[PDB]
Amino acid sequence: MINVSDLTQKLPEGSNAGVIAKNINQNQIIADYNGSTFMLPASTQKVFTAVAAKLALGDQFQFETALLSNGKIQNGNLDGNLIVSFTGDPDLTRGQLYSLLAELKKQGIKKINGDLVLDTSVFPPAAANIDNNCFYAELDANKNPGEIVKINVPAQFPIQVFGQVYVADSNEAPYCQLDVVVHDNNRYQVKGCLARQYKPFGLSFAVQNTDAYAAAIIQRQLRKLGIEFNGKVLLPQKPQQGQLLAKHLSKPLPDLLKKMMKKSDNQIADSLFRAVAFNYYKRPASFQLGTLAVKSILQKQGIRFGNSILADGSGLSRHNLVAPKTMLSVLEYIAKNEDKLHLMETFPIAGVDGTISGRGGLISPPLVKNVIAKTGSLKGVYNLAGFMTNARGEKVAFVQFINGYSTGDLESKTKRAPLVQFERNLYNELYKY
Amino acid sequence: MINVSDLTQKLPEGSNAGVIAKNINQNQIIADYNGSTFMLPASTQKVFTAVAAKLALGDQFQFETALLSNGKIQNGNLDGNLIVSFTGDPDLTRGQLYSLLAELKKQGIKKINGDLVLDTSVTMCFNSPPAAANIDNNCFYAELDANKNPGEIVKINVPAQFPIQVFGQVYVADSNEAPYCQLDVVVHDNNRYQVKGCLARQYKPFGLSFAVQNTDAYAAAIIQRQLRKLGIEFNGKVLLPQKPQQGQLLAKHLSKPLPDLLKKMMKKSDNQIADSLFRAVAFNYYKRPASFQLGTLAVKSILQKQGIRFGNSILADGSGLSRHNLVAPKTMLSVLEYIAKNEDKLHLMETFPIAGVDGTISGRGGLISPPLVKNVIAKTGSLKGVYNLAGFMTNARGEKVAFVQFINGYSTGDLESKTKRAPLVQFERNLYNELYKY
Ligand SMILES: *C(=O)[C@@H](NC(=O)[C@H](NN1CCN(CC)C(=O)C1=O)c1ccccc1)[C@@H]1N[C@@H](C(=O)O)C(C)(C)S1
Ligand SMILES: *C(=O)[C@@H](NC(=O)[C@H](NN1CCN(CC)C(=O)C1=O)c1ccccc1)[C@@H]1N[C@@H](C(=O)O)C(C)(C)S1
Repeated sequence: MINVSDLTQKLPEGSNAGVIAKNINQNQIIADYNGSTFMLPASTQKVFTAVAAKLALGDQFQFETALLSNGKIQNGNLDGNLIVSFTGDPDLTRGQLYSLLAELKKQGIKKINGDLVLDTSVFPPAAANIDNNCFYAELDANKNPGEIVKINVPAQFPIQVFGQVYVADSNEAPYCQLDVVVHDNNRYQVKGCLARQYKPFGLSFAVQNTDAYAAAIIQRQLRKLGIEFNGKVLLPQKPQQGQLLAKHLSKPLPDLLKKMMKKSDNQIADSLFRAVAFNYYKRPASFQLGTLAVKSILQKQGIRFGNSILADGSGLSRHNLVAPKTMLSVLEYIAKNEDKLHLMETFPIAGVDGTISGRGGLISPPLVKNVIAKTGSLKGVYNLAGFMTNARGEKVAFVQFINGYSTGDLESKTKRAPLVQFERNLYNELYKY
Repeated sequence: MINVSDLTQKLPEGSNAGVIAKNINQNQIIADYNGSTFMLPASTQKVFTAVAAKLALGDQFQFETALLSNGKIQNGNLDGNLIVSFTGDPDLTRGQLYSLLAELKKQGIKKINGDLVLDTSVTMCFNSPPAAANIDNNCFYAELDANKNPGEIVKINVPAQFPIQVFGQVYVADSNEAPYCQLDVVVHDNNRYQVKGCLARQYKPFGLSFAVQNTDAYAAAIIQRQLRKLGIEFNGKVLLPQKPQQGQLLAKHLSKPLPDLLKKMMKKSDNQIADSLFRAVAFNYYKRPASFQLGTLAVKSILQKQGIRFGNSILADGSGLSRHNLVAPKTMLSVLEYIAKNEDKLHLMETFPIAGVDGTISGRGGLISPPLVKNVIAKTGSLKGVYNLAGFMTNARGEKVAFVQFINGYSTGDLESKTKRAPLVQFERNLYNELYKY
């Protein structure tokens, strides 16, 4: 075997690596180092969600956002509620929702009579995603040290940002972060400080109450369209029986999976995860339901998980526990079954695209243009799961998990130079073996 | 050295161990297995906090909770504001807040003219905001009656002494629907809790333990209930200014002093005490409102001047709850030695739990038999997947052994099953026997 222990010698002190590689042609493990330890997979977890979506959902699957009602359309009139059905489209734009609201005119509706009803069916992303569910505020931090920073909320966001962030007397642009606590109805409170800065800038934020964010946005929207709504907003817990008035469809599975994999989009992963459960189980979907359904389905294919912990679709969670060799095994299922699944194309490509176009240790020959890999990142965690071709035109699957990687403070993640030297030498050896 | 690697074959497949042990008497490391891998320490991290506290706080430290006023006591009235000062006391009870306020009566006060001003400076109940204002651990009990037929709505019972509101519409699910239920708790503003989902029919009373989210509101409402029951009149505003508040000291509650606080934190692993002390340490050492990041810098720095070297450890908290903690066993070991070497001045040895006698190891299966029982002392750490010990024992030749044991990655089941400890019990029984006999 390759000598991995030699390589980890220059990863920072105290880190741990889990590395394993199999030459698919020769049917032979050619590297195997802590191959069996459970570690944090981070975004390499999406490999599993990919394969599970393929199997349980299929290529024709699409996310559906839908307008409905039981009311009789009268003259301009809608004599019932407007139920708006959200099913976790991770892709939905403000743009597209508006367009869906438009089908209400073309059908003659001037005035909606009853209430606005919002329907959900999953139990960072939710039923109602709009524009990646996030926003920004405008900070002006060109003030005196010790003096309040001016903050604005673009008018297009139904958000409050209160609290008060003073300027950092550089006597302390060390002892300083920015505390953000959320309150009922997307009211965000801010505290602490920043360092003096000349230009104006943007702080991005996740939307916490997405239900409410989406009912607010919809109401701006019926107004801009001249549809008179005067009712309440109901957020029932049950599916809402109504009559299909109109619908909006996401791009389909292969594009969704292409974006997830190449780019490492968490929301696609974690909505797909849950969509997988909703379909396998035919009922509202938790993350737990998602674990059950994704293990069960990969298990019908002969993937053995042991006591692996698969806590989400994207691998963000610090409770995920899986061993290289189980990741390794899912890859080989991918290669073997490529003819049918077409998952090989989704992996980013070294020095060419997705999350590893510029990846330091991969952008020379013979790895540039050769090594494809789903990457994974957290603070202290740098992973690669994927494939390459060696000196004989042979195929090689691998899995590199690195955890507890640490060289610096809360003030910043320090140098990646050991990572880059590690991966370089690592993949060079796999090539050459 | 001990072949720890063979003992690990007894742990569940997947798990990782870090083990290191020094025989202090000889100055010999006698086990060194991943001695240098950073791992999750869990509650053993209160070992760092305990030493930093002895050194910066000192044995005469007490937390203060205090009444102050700018007013004057005249003719039956405090003419001015009631200031109530909270500084993180994690043991404060409703009852002691009560007597503290009753000192107001005793002092002539049957009505206050000004407002109530609170002053600061820093789902379930194990984590719990160790906040400036703690009352009854910031923790309350609801009771769910789900002894009812499939279909029915679960009765929620809040005891009346809690100023909170639990609400919602949980229903009882038939045993078909039953395994698919989620019960959850959505936290709304000003201590209002919404519980949704269902559970299976239940045949005892189901309890919820909630952590209070808005501790400042919580305390203010309580203080008002207590002024009313005391027959002190008050009609003013409840103000929460964020800066320290001036006033003449009218009265002051003091907690038990540090040795008690430490004995309880070490023996029983109290998270609140650890996270409270972690911050008092910052306040006192830097003299400034204190946060977790300040706690981190101060503990690191206090220990550093004593010779402890942290390298790139991450100490995210005083209690070790956080899963961002990273520290290498060998680093834990040097604190242990430092603790055994300066025992004459620190007296931390007696705070350690005692195999089969007390604390969180009085019933620890891998330690219940001789020669470990009454010999091994050790701080435990536990989280889902983590099972650690940090302590000392006397070996067969009667010399002192200091050890550290980190186990992470421990999984024997579905993510919400009762973990099986039999592998753990085995591995510990064997490891400690090796350290004893070595
Ligand atoms: C998968 O590994 C993804 N990584 C991240 O999302 C990671 N995100 N985090 C880490 C910390 N937390 C805790 C609350 C987050 O909010 C959070 O979302 C992250 C994000 C930015 C920079 C570093 C790490 C995705 N995959 C990664 C990859 O390497 O493929 C990214 C960087 C593309 S994100
Ligand atoms: C230190 O290790 C302490 N462990 C825990 O509190 C621990 N886990 N918790 C409580 C806090 N949260 C907040 C989200 C958790 O999710 C969580 O894991 C715990 C609590 C109860 C049961 C098991 C683990 C204390 N030390 C432990 C020890 O072994 O000495 C305990 C179990 C005595 S608690």
